[PDB]
Amino acid sequence: IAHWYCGHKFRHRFMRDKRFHPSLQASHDARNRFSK
Amino acid sequence: DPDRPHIKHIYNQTALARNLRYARYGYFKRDMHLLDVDKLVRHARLLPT
Amino acid sequence: GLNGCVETGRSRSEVARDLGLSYTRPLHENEKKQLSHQAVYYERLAKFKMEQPEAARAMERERFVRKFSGMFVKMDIRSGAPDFPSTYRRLLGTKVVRWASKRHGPN
Amino acid sequence: FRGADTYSVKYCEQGRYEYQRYLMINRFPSEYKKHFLSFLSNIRMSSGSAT
Amino acid sequence: GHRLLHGKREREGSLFAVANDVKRDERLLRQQLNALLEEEVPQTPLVDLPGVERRRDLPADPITRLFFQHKGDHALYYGTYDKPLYTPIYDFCHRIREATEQRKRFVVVPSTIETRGCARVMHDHGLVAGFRDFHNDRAFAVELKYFQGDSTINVIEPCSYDGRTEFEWSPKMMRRLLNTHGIHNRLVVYICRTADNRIIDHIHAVKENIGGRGLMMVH
Amino acid sequence: LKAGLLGHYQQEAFEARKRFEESTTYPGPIRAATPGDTRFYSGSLESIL
Amino acid sequence: TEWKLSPRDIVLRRFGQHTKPPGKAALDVGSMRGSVIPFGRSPGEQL
Amino acid sequence: AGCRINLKATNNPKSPTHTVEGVFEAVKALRSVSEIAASRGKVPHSLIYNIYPYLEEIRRRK
Amino acid sequence: FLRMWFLYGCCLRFVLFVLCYYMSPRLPSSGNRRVLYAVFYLYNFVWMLRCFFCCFIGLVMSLFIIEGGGFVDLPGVKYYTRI
Amino acid sequence: RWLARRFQMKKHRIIKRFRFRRYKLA
Amino acid sequence: PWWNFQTEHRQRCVLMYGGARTKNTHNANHRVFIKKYKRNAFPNRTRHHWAVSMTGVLSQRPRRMPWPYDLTSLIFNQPRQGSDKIGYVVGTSMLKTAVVATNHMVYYPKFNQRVSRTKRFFAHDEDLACVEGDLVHIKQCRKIS
Amino acid sequence: GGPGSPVRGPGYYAPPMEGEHQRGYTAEWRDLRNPMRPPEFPTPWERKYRQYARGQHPSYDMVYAGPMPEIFPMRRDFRKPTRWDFHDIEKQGKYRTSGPY
RNA sequence: CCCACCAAUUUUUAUAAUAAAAAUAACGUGCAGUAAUUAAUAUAUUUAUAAAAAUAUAUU
RNA sequence: UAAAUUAUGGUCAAUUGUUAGUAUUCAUAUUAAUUUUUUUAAAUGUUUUAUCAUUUUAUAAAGGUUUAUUUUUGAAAGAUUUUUUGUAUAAAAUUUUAGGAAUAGUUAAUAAUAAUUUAUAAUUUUGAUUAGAUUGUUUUGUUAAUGCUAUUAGAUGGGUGUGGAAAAAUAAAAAAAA
Ligand SMILES: [Mg+2]
Ligand SMILES: [Mg+2]
Ligand SMILES: [Mg+2]
Ligand SMILES: [Mg+2]
Ligand SMILES: [Mg+2]
Repeated sequence: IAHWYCGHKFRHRFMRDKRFHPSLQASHDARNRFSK
Repeated sequence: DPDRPHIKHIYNQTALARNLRYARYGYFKRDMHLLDVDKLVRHARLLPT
Repeated sequence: GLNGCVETGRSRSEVARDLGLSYTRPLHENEKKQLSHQAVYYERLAKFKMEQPEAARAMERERFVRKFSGMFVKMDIRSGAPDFPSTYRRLLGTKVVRWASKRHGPN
Repeated sequence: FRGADTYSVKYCEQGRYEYQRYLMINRFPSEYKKHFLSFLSNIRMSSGSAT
Repeated sequence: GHRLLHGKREREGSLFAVANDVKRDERLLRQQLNALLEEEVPQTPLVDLPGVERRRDLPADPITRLFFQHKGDHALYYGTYDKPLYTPIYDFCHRIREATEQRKRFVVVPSTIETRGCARVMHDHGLVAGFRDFHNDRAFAVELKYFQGDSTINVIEPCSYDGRTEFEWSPKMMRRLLNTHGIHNRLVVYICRTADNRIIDHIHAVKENIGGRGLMMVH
Repeated sequence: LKAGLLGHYQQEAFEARKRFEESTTYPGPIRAATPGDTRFYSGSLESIL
Repeated sequence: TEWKLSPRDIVLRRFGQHTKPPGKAALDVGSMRGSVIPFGRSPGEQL
Repeated sequence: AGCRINLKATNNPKSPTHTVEGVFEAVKALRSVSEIAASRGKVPHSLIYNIYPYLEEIRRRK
Repeated sequence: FLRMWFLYGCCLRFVLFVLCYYMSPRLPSSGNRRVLYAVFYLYNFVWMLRCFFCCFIGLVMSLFIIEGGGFVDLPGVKYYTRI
Repeated sequence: RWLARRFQMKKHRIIKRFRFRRYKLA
Repeated sequence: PWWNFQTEHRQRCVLMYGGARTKNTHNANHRVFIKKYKRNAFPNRTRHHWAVSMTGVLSQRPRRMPWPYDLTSLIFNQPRQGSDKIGYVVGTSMLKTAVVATNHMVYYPKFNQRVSRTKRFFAHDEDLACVEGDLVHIKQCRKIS
Repeated sequence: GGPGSPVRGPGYYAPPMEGEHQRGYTAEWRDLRNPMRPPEFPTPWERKYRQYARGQHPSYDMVYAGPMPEIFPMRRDFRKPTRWDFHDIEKQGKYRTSGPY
């Protein structure tokens, strides 16, 4: 994982990849929970 | 205005703009002084007896 | 009349038309108005053109003048693109300000 | 790297045009009409001086 | 006049005898009704061997045909074991593992097509002693195999490790499974259902140059 | 649409076609009508010439 | 006899119906460090 | 042979005793081909060798 | 990778001296380590940082070249002047 | 543990600062 | 030796342009992001940019690619991709027009799974026979609007 | 690969397929790397080459006559610019080195 | 072993009369865990130059 | 609850080194790259003509484009003649941002080229529009890896309506009518 991508820690990159997950529930949660 | 809405689909099931919960009687208790009782009866959720 | 003809490519509407059938759902009042007002407007326009010659002539001349003087009369690729704001979205904002949006339909 | 490798004898024993599987290439009816007209025109092209 | 038969229950003509319930088990009731329909006038009864409804369904093996009898409609609803969120193969592997870790003699597992095919493959490779009530269409018993204390089965894992993802194996994948880790692997058995509803192992898959959807591995 | 139900739908379509043929049958031949023209053709638009 | 039902109240969830939604099961997806391969990353484990 | 050791889950990854214990446990949990063949009822040579007569050994005796 | 924030990806930085002073190292280490204030302009923006002054005190230097360090003794600085 | 205790202490300090701000507004 | 499709693609590249792009593009170059706005005051109401962003359509990680193998490919023999479709009518508000929502397959090689995405199309009905809820089969044609 | 690419599916594992797609992916599609037999001809052009569709070469007594591998210092890449090599296109590119050696 | 303010520099977000966090060997105040001096914890409320507690439940 | 059927009348093993192919060193990388003791070489006058003219000489302005941009064609090729000769443009899938919301010269129909009309129009939480970043579709690096990490396919409305076709005012190894 390139460090310049999506912040500086690994959880940021993990959540950014999770928001592109095929499963609708996981994508929706990953893109809405922190905005909540 | 629920009786004559100027928009379509008053309610929605989005993630950050859910307004169905904000239509129950508890929220209208605050403005019960100005409340229209017929409008409350026809458009409200979890109304008591 | 529910099936298209694979050999000729005709749709179910064409098949029903050729067979003399009729598959038309019950139309609402707005749909009936849509199908009925075309003749009314055509008759109105023809009556106006035959009743007021000077006004119709002036309007037609002005319309032709603006059409002929338009900057993009030539039918090149840019004019022949079905959706100019979407296809040539690079021009929007920086050069062309006519369209504030690059997308208007389901394409 | 791969200095000496061999292939199956079937490759050199095969006959010509014996590997072409029959595939159905379907087209639009308008494409069929266009292609048929083009082929008919090419066939009917006169043998004047260049054909 | 046409009544649509929606669902496998209605296609198979379930009585729905239980009031206001369609998902209730009915095999026992149907079996007892067939027993009643049986005749006790020379009236030869029917033997307890598992039967088939059509004479053409008898096994092609002459020895196996001795264990099957041609019963018209009483052949249905066979078996004593009942059905014991996850795939049937995942459940089968979990049951086999958790019973071979408890040193049990028999494990009741749900009898699906893939499950019984995998059971037959393991029996052929010698990982299972035998079977009980194998002709049952709901569940059957796998008899575990033990030698000098420890179990014959060491590790059994389904292909869908999470129980929700399926995989299609190409012939290249089958040949790689055969030559896994640089060695010829007839030791660890990979089982895949082909496109012809046929359950085989990687050895046969690479022999006949096909693939399939993987089910589980056991060694 | 889900592709896992294609086999079941094929079976149901076969059964429906067979029932149609068995019951409705065919009540006499029908004279063939001359096909018309289709507006919807493939490719780019053609000139009016 | 009588059905005094109201589709508007049923859709608008008047009287406060509850559906008991699923929890972490749908949300969890596992570690995505690598690709999803058959039999998982570590097929079989002994403790 | 090839050996891969992962001691991240342990509280102290830099533990030589953990390393040697894990390697020895992995070696202990290993079954030989002779033991596997004895348990299965098969010939050990008909498990790792590609000879076509061995194909009869993976079928059911009929 | 939050370290080397002021390098902006380059393996070295070109800075100019402004101030010089001393800071105590983290406990239990004791002393007065010398650190210099540096200023640099990148893309029309001025930036100020603090870097350890390990260069020899020879010529009167006005500019310095800054590289990464790694010594966890000084809280706040991670940049070191090339010799 | 002590992490949670410090978290609770910080929360309590924030709450009392907010109530002090409200009193100042009054 | 059997040469993979990469060899054929490189052959095509060498034919079209003298040689192939084998220059060792420095993938290890340190990409940087220099902020220009306030901590939370990014000039956009929808998405906020705060780091280096991925570029490219088919180079996005995780990978997404078309998956032709679906119900449409099982039923119809398409002369071209997406020539024939099957869907449900989801609107007849426009005169002589039927809106149809169809499904296609997107493949994720990293997770090894496929998903059904939805697309809307403006199908044409001449005699106004389509009603909302009709399962229809639609075909490509000339440009109508 | 889609346009201009004959690759039709992933080499080893794929998401589940249905019907003829599964049949092709598991049995019918071409498989160059298969060592036992080449991709079979359509009927009836397959029964007449039954004996020739086994293995690669019948010799099994081959004596390798090429250069010996360099064990040390075991160079990785050999991108020599040539002048008369007509197989430079195939030579260039990353290739897996797995053989008898 | 060991908590909060005060004192003392300073650092970031911010330039709004903002506001907030955090790093810090010797000060001055109050007394804070480690079966530990007091059943424990959590939520909510209240007082004092703003430390410590009190009050009221829930949990174990 | 089938109860131990009996010339045991053929034992003599295995190995001959021959193959159905992703295989894993926690990192110090006999991995890739930038960084120290300062790497070089080629140029700028297209030509022809019926002479203040006419004829032949058509994408590297780079900009800031994620539902996006896709195209040779009436010239040439080209042939003892039509009579112009001659269907180029259009679709489907894939499309970025820690702190996610509305968008709009708008959708369809039309006897309407160049819409005075009709409609309960269109886009979007399955992530739109605006704003930021970035030349889109197996080309680089690395690994046991369907992982991670690169990449100038150099592409488009007011400057002349010429031309078959604008791309037409830096260059970019190119033979242009004896
Ligand atoms: Mg960085
Ligand atoms: Mg932009
Ligand atoms: Mg697109
Ligand atoms: Mg010509
Ligand atoms: Mg988007």
